[PDB]
Parts: sequence; structure tokens; C-alpha cells
Amino acid sequence: LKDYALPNASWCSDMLSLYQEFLEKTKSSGWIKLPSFKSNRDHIRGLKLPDCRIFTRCIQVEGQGFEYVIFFQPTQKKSVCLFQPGSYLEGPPGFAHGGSLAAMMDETFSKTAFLAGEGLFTLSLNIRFKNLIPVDSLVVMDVEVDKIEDQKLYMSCIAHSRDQQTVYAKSSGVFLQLQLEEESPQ
Amino acid sequence: LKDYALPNASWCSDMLSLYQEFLEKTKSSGWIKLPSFKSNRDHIRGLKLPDCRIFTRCIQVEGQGFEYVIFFQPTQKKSVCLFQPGSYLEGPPGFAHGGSLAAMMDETFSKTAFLAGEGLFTLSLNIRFKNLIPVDSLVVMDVEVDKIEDQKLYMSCIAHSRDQQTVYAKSSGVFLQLQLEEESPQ
Repeated sequence: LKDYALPNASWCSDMLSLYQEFLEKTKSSGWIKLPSFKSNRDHIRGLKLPDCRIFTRCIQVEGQGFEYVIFFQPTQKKSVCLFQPGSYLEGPPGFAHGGSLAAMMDETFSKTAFLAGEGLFTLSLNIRFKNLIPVDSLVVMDVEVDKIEDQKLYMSCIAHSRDQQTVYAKSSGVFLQLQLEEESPQ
Repeated sequence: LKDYALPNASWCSDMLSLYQEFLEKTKSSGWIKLPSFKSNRDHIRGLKLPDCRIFTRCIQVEGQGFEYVIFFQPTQKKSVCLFQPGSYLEGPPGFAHGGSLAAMMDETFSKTAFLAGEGLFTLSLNIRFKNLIPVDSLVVMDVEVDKIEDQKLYMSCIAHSRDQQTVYAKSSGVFLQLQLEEESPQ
């Protein structure tokens, strides 16, 4: 229903500007904007596992939680997440909690892995933090699939300011490819 | 003010039981229960950095977000976090998002590092996931300081079910020790 990965009044100037740039890329460069719904339910067709919200949309009040949008490039198997952490995501006063960046990375890795190769289960997440993120500022997260091997997708991420004069963190993630199962009709 | 790391109606039976066991440990074994306030503000005396909530308390509605309490053992430099992720922390339907576990680990590492050696900045977080956490169930997170060297605290964590028949993840974290600065009176 509601796509939360669309602008609202809380988005900072830099986030809006970069969003517009990526929108243009969806017109002439093969990029696609991912929707972001209130949960994953009914949004992963055929998923078999062993009131509710997806974690990165746990806060629905604009500006206070995770504000973000992910763009995906299918041919290149890369994505970019524009992430603006709000004041309910704080660690030390005035800055985003490291765990909020970890969460946003895991979510971006997850969506990217799923679209690139039907990965979903996070096998590993390794993050090296470089600088604190000021609350309400734009974090640009560049994610790429480095390889797909042994039923696993390997990805890397760099999170930085728009002007790239501040790097916030670098990370790697490994995701398991979902198993395809051929069942008889019920 | 309000200590969120106290029981409420949302805590599952296992979480309450283990909480009581750790309360007893605070009586006769040197353990201490950490308070959990709505934010870190005014709760880290003398901190100098380069409406709001700490990320793990971003949701205040009982049972829906992070339900947790951390116990710390000062002599052993170990802690245990009792963590019950609620339905706003979901990843795939019915299970906690990997990023919510990452966040809870980072927060537990942070509090433990600060009390054990005045660590605060997360330098690195490396997580190996083993199993999905069912929403509303108890995750027991054992954290230890392995060493303090070169102004860094090295910690490890194992997150598991109470009966230990399910391991959810293992992780390591490295935290920078805060600098002590001697300033002149203003």
C-alpha cells in the first residue's frame, strides 16, 4: 500500500537533491526505485519459513525514525540507499546510533541480495566505523554485489556524506541464496 | 527518570524467569542491573562530542519494540543482555530482523565497554548469524571483554535461546576508549 520510500517534509535538502538525481537515473540509466512497505509480509512471493512492521519502518512518524529510499541497478547488481537517521535513532546525543547504521546496511544488503540473486538470510555482517553520523543528515550508502558463489552472495558497502568528505563506515555482508523447492499440489 | 529495563506485561515467561535469576545474582554475586533510560543524554558524565531517544528505546509501546535488560559483572568484565524483539522489529514475517539483533548487540557492547573501560565509539562489529529469532521470544546475549589493549576494548558475544539448543548469532566488537581531556576552567 503506502510506499514510505517517497519524499516527505522531513527530508533534508541534500537527500531531496540526490533523490531527484536518482529518479532521473530511473528514466535513462536502467535504475529502479524500490518501494518500501510497512512490512515484508506478502512482499516476498513464495517464501517458506521454519500489528507487525519491518524493523526499518518501525517508526512511522515522519522524520523521527529511518528515512530512506533504495535505488537498484539490475544490470550492474548495485544499489544506493539514501538514509537520513532521525532523532529516535540516537546513540550519543546528536548522533545516530551505530546500530541504526548496521540495521540500515543489513536492510539494504537484504533487498539488494534478494533482487540480484534471491539471497535473504544474512550469514555475516562485518562493519568498520569511521565517523559518527549527525542526526537528520544524509548518509549515502553504495552497495555492490562482488560475487555469487556456493549459493552465497557477497556484498560490500561504503556509507559516506554526499560530498564524500566524510566516510561513516565500510562494511561487507554475505547472504544465503534461498532454496527453490518443488512441492506437489496440495 | 523511567527505567525501561524493568519487567512489564509483555515479557515472556522465560525472560521473566531469567530476569529473576539475575536479580538474585545482584544480591549475592556482585552483578548489577543497568538502568535503561529513554536516551543517553545526561547519562554519560563529561562527554564531549565533535524529542530524542536512544535507538534501542525508539519504541516506547510495551512489547512492540526492543524489550531488554542488561546485567553487568564489574569484576569479571562480562554482561548478559536479556532481549525480546517485538513485532515492530520484524524481518521476514514472524522473525526478528537481523539488523535488530545487530543493534541490540552494539548497544550491549557499548554499555559493557563503557563500564569496563570507558569505551564508547564502535570501531568494528562482526556478526555471524546462525538462526532466525522468532518474534516475542527470549534471546540471551552473553558478552565478555576479552582484552583491553592500545586504547581499545575487544569484546565477544554469543546470542542464544535460554536452553542453549538454539544459537542465533556470534559476534565480536572493538570499541575505542574515550580520551580524558584536562581543560582549564571556563
